[PDB]
Amino acid sequence: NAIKYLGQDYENLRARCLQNGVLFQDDAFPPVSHSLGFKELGPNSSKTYGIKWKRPTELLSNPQFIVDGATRTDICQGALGDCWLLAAIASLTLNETILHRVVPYGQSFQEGYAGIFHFQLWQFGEWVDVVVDDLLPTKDGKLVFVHSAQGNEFWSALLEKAYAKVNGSYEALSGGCTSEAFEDFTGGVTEWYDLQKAPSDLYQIILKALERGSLLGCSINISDIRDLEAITFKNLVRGHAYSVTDAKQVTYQGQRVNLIRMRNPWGEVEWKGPWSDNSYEWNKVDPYEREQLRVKMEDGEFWMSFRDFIREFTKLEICNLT
Ligand SMILES: *[C@H](C(=O)OCC)[C@@H](O)C(=O)N[C@@H](CC=C)C(=O)N[C@@H](CCCNC(=N)N)C(=O)N[C@@H](Cc1c[nH]c2ccccc12)C(N)=O
Ligand SMILES: [Ca+2]
Ligand SMILES: [Ca+2]
Repeated sequence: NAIKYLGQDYENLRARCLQNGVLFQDDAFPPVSHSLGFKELGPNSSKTYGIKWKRPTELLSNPQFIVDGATRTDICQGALGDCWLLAAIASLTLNETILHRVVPYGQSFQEGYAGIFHFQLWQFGEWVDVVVDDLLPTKDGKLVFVHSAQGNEFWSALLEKAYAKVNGSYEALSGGCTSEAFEDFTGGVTEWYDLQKAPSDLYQIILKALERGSLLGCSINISDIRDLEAITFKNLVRGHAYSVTDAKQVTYQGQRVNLIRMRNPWGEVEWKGPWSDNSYEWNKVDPYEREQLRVKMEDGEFWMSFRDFIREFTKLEICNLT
């Protein structure tokens, strides 16, 4: 059994709120500016000024904790520099077992609802249960930070809030290391690869990692400072964490081509080179591979050849589960 962060007891708090006819408000991470941040999201900042804390049950008639699965499309970054955390959550969803350790089953906005949710994280050398109230930062009725493509879905928003909580505030999340998020979801072992020095068996390493349900993400280090833009010529975002979500081989004009699939945690802004959703390359693979693999959609997720991936990106991080 997970130990209670700060002694806060999810089921006890929930049953007591329901008995008392109230919705939970979290003393440990209250719905006030200090839970947003301290500087950029401080009490005297532009960003903070627009923000009102509202429950999904105040936003919508039918809020849902999970809709059509807890899946990577549910992870669409908002106005916070927490790409590294969101990339890890999207990777997490590909491993159903570790997903539902972090995201306990049986949580909802209907029967037993008392405005409190909980998540489990690997923190302080312990698996910890973390509670949150479901007050969320909103502006003009819309979530400011993470949201799902499914606008009535709230699990990822609540998980991001619980992760903010353990780190002190949402602002505390602005900038970080994907592998740090991977570890907090697994207690696993992280390693990283310098892609300009990729071992010759790197594609097999990625294949095996994905098969065992390890978490993988990737990034392009901005080397000069940002002095060729943040967005590259072929629509990649530098210094930005992407989730690695698949690796598959296609037969391209009778020749095997190793592909890798990645996802921008923005849920949009995709690679425009070979194997991108609209690329010609797909005209030349057999129709069955093309239909299994290519999804023509602005969803943040796209394919690159492994060759192009290693030239464009600089760093792969892999968290292996023990
Ligand atoms: C995530 C993102 O939201 O993209 C925007 C939509 C992205 O900003 C991000 O966090 N990227 C990180 C890795 C993902 C690929 C990344 O490249 N760097 C952060 C981790 C480095 C941690 N610091 C360290 N090891 N010393 C990062 O940028 N961290 C901070 C940078 C920083 C450090 N000191 C600073 C002083 C002044 C200004 C910035 C400073 C940060 N807070 O951004
Ligand atoms: Ca979903
Ligand atoms: Ca796409």
